[PDB]
Amino acid sequence: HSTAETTLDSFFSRAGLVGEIDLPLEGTTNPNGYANWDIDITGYAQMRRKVELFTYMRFDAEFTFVACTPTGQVVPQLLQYMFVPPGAPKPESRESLAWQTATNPSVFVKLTDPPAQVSVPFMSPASAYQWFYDGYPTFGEHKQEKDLEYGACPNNMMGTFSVRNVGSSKSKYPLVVRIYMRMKHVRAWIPRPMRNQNYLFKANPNYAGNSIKPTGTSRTAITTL
Amino acid sequence: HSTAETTLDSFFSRAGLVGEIDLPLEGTTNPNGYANWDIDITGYAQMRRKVELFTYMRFDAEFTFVACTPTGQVVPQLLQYMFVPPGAPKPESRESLAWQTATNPSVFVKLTDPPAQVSVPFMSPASAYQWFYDGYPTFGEHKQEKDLEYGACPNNMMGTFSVRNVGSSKSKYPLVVRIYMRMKHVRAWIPRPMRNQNYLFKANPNYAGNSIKPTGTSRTAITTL
Amino acid sequence: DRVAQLTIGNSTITTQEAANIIVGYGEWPSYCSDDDATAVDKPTRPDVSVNRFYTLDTKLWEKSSKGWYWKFPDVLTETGVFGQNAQFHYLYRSGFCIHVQCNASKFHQGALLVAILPEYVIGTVAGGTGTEDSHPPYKQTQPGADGFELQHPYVLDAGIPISQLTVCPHQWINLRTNNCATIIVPYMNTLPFDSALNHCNFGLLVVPISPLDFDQGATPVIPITITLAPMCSEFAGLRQAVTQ
Amino acid sequence: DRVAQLTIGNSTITTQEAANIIVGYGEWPSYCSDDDATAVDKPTRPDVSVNRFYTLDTKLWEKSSKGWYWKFPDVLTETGVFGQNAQFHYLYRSGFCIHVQCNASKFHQGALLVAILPEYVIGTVAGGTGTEDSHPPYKQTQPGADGFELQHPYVLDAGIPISQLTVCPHQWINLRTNNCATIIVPYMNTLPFDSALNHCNFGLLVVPISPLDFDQGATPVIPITITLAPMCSEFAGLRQAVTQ
Amino acid sequence: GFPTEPKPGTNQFLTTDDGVSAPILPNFHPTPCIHIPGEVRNLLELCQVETILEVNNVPTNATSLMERLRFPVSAQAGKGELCAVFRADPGRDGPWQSTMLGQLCGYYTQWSGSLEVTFMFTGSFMATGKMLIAYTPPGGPLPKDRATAMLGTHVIWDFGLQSSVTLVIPWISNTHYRAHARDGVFDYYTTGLVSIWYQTNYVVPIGAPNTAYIIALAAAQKNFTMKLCKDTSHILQTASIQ
Amino acid sequence: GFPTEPKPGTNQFLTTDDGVSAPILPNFHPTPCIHIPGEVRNLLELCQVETILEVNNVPTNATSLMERLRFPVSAQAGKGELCAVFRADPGRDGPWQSTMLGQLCGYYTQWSGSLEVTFMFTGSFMATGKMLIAYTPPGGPLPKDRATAMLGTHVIWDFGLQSSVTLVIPWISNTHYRAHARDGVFDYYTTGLVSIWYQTNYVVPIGAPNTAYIIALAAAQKNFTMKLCKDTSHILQTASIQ
Amino acid sequence: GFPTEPKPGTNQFLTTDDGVSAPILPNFHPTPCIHIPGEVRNLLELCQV
Repeated sequence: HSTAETTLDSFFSRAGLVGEIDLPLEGTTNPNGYANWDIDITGYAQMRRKVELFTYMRFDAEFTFVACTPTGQVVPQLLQYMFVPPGAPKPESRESLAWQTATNPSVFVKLTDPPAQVSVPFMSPASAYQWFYDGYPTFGEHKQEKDLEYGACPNNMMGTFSVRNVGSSKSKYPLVVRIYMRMKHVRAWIPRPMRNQNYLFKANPNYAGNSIKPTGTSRTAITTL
Repeated sequence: HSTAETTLDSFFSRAGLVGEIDLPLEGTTNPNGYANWDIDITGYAQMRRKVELFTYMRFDAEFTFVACTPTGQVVPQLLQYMFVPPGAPKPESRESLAWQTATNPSVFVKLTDPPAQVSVPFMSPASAYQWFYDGYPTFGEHKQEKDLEYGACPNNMMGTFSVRNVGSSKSKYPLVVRIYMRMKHVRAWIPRPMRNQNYLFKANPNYAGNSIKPTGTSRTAITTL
Repeated sequence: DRVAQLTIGNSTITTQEAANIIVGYGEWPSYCSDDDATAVDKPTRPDVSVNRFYTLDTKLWEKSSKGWYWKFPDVLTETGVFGQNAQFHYLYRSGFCIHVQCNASKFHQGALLVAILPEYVIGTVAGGTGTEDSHPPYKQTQPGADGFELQHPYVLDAGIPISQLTVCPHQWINLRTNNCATIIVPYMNTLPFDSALNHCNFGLLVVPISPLDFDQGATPVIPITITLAPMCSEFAGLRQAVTQ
Repeated sequence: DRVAQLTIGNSTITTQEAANIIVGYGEWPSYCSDDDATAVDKPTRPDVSVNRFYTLDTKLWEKSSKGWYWKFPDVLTETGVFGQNAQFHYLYRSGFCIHVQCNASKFHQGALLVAILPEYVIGTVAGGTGTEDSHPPYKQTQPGADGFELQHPYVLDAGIPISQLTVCPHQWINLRTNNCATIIVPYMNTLPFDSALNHCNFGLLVVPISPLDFDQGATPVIPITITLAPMCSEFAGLRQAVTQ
Repeated sequence: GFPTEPKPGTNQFLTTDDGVSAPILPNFHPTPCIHIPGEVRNLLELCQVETILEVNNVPTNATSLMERLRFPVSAQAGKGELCAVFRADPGRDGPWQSTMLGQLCGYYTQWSGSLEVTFMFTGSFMATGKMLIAYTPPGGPLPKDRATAMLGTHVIWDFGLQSSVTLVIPWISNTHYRAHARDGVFDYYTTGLVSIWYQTNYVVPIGAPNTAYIIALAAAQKNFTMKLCKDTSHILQTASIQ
Repeated sequence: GFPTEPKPGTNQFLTTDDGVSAPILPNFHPTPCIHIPGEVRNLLELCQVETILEVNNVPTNATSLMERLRFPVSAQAGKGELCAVFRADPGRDGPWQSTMLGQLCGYYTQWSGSLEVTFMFTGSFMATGKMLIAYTPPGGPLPKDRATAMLGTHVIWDFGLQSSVTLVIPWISNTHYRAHARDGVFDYYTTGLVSIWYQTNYVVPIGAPNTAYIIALAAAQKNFTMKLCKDTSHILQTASIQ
Repeated sequence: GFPTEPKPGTNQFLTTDDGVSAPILPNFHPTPCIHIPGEVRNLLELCQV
């Protein structure tokens, strides 16, 4: 019996949803034809629980962007995706000058074309990404107001992902962009207990203290099935 | 730690905006369905500042033409791009005879096709392009009226880039063509101080004498951060 | 094999009821390679003055105790010459030899799980309901030498099962078998050096899985003492002493 | 190493407080290859009559001086046999040995930055506001042997920082150390030959970075003299003498 | 151009397809990989590490959760009384859910191999006793008494200096692999039942506690294997994670 | 034709993608490349060339810009007075912005390596003096006095025939690379502080100036490296360039 | 099919592009080339007359 399907690559090299961006016509969520998604794969439970089985992880990845309207309808619209590394100017509008991408990598696709796919390397200044960082990013007094920074490691903050309608006028259709990630060439260190409770937030392991459920199923008596 | 990302090719081999052509329906800017862009990568600050770090530069390039309407909308329109080397007849209208391209290189694309891309060699009669030419192109008296020619080197004037609606009637849509340039096989000589002030014009290093700002940030005292 | 002696620096530990020695992840502490390093300044390797056994506070094992934990670079930052170097230098690096000791009698019973959990991040009960994004105070994330007591050991105060804590370098102190646990930990971090003040490489957990018990008349005070020694300590980036 | 002698042609320069010699871009002047050339006519290589030291005007260093500059092929076009050849021939080519000299006393102080800036294009203040596209007059772009004074040395009258001017072949004259600067420049241009009248291959900049100072009583007149010698001069394309 | 002919499957996005994708950063070079302790190469490395088995999965009270980690043993009446019972099924709802093995199983449809359960006695040094841990292969109903349980695979455990004993649940299956067993039809893949009985009795002197606890730790053997990845039965999330 | 299947990324225009493009001029041959002096092969060649460091970045006046290029030193009271201070951070707003190194850094997200600052005394030949240039690694607050500054990396400079002295700011970091340091969280990547103090005093005879200036020149060492290209923080343009 | 990705310049007709084109007459063989006087190989041959 082969042990090949339990290698790290077999386990993690499967694309899963990690991001979802909305570009509606009318609303309070990115209604100006552009959006800035903070790159963080910690927003969805399935993908998150798997990677959080290990403390550190080094890997290249393959990102696929599936775009369409909220009904799943494919529309003849041209979009522009741009990777904005930390420090680069984040677009403030659909006609922002930042869309010139003289140096940032950008992808131009129509929703009628098959989902855009691209390869990304391991771009952390650390030797691996940390799903858990037990510490603070800066020195000084750590008062109540700044406890927001506990567990925040900049070595995991890879930047922003920006999207827009390639134009100067409002789009004729409402859009949605789902982001999938497939890990390749994976190295992993230090396994940990698997998530036990429901996830509540992105930057931390908070759990609902009043709804602490058992790891699994329960029964009436220990002497009866 | 590798020193590969600081080679000239790594630094310059990144496409950036160097030209922008408008083909509106009604207006005073190329309203007859055609345009003649004078090939000069000195019209945009980002790309210009980088190359002006060196005095001389020899390189091949890859030009990409991204076309669409002013709203970013992709329209079913057929365009014709033509490279008109200096000396060749520049088109005077959409139906000009020059569009026969019996010898000039031309590209026919629809806005629905992916952006046209093409390779260009080093076509200067000099051994390299000069971002700076401290002299005049012709002999004779150099009076006030002709100071317009100071710093103008013909070895950098590669010709014109012409665009048109492949037709004999007005187009049904307003168009815009953005030109991107990626340098390849780069050689560079004699580094210079990097642009300090805002750019004002193309053919020269003029700066606003009343708004001469410091190279960088300032502070209150030299003994305090 | 039941008896052992650990000598390092000018300190020696003895034991006659040990249960072998665990070497975390099968690796002995070592100094930083010339190719794994970045800081260009020559580090200080004080040796014998810092690589020795330091005995921290003692805890009392009660029939109702939940368990305690200690963050490691931390527990020593205000003790001996190790602490001074950790305060004067920006960068620190080192492994540890942890020796938890607790003895009773042939009539007492109970079992302690002694484990090492790298990057032991503490979570909060989130106001009970789970709607309040509260965070653990400095006094709890870095308790110092006095350690800190677990409020919800079942989830290690971090939403993870203690039943799986054995995937980490650990050892048990079963009173009917041994009276101490010895674990040797190498330097573990994603960086060759790091701050001994802002970062805690791992946490030491001592938790009663099988409650302490005995009949009235047998001595009721059963202490648990923690002794630990740095190994292959290196410091760099000298400046003035910083407490935090 | 502090003493030196430069002999070329029928001229000799002496110095007892030098600071070595700089060879621009690590290359000595040389003649044009048979594969780098295009002009088919046989060139003239007058040698000793043109490759010698010519001493141009002297400038006075004041406690308030801003700095001066000289365009090079130019400074010599109306002097000696070099000038005659530069006027009679269309094409010219050559390197230069520039020796800037300025002495004071052990009680004077100050520092001059002597640098070579290839293709030194001059800009204007654009009418102050920056809305007027004005251009530098012939008298300023090609000042001749009298050189020209900088109005805004900080930006080298060309919108570029002088603080970075050291990426060019340069040398300093620090009165407490040396009393002269020697720089040897090879022929630099994108063409094998060019006009000595229309084009100026480079510019010589002499700028006070540390102001001259001394106590009243010490001689107040501190001159800065420029001496320069062409090297490997070649001319071609003979015709009548042209001044400009 | 070169004559081609796209087939079905064109443009589809298969989650598990392992293909090539355009790189976003040309000539980018990742941070060197330092040496880090505890590197994992295969998940089976984790399935062999023993983790606490919640045999006493009865208490659900808020304050009594820590006691599911161990079960009691005490002085009896000497008639081979039953102590505890549990299914040997790894990927089934029950005691094994608290183990790392049980958790990793949740990610695979099928498994194969022997399992092992180590029982550690945490009584006092003066406490003595002998237990009979029995494993009843499939088909055998929960043994009513010790005389029935002892007819299957078992081990008589004697408390002493060596605090623990290991019950090996040998791989005794009809099929090469077992899918996760559930109630109903999939009970076809049941592994069997484990039951602890008093071989003799828990004996103790005056002055020593009359009740002690046992902690069960479970893991897999070297011949254990898993195949066909799937998602765990549970998703730890109710509403969007903020 | 040959069965193909386009993947995501199709038709996208990635600015940094290094691919092939159709040539516009068939059989075209470029002008031969003559030999030209001063050819650059790598930008690190420029990071090692010293350029004037504006330590005295105080004057903003129109007529006083040239004096940011040098700072004063003069006869004191002999109590180890402070002369000047500045952050050693290369890609941070401040003195280093006037240097070529600081400018090239602006084009890269991260850097690594030792830096060096050479101080040239431009006083008179008769002027004497000893200074103490100190470098305070991270965490160390701006030293209040010389007795505190001397506890870090430093060099006592003696004025003499050799006009200059070099303070080497050794690479003392926790991380292999440093991203540009800014106020706030990214102050994590600060390099430290440099401060010049009077070791003894600026002494001079009668007839010689009581005030002289020092010019600081800065560059990188041979172990300096940069990675991850980005655009400089500033764009020298306000409106369209005509 | 084999994964491809068309780049800019697709469909354009460059007058001077030297590529391959489908032949209209399969197995067609041209009339043999007799020997003819005054054959030119390079235009520079004419610039010298």
